[PDB]
Amino acid sequence: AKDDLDPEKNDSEPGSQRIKPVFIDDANFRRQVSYQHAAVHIPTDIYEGS
Amino acid sequence: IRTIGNIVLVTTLLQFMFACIGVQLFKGKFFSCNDLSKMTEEECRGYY
Repeated sequence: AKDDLDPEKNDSEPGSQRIKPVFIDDANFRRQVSYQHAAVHIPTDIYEGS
Repeated sequence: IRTIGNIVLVTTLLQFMFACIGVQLFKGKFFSCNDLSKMTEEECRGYY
């Protein structure tokens, strides 16, 4: 989560591989959501890839 | 610049010697991170 979803970005940090999900819009959530997997929130000053 | 031989020689020997002592004391120790919280190169990754 909190990463650009634009396909042309392709940062590809070592150790990790992202997902581009498809994001249907929803009710009971008033936001677009994907039911195929779980997002991950890393806080900002924490490096991911540690 | 022709009457300075023995003294310059002593002096350039000094400079060199001290350079060596310095390399033996501070070799690979003048590295640091942006936020002085990380002590390794592995640690200083990401944002702060």
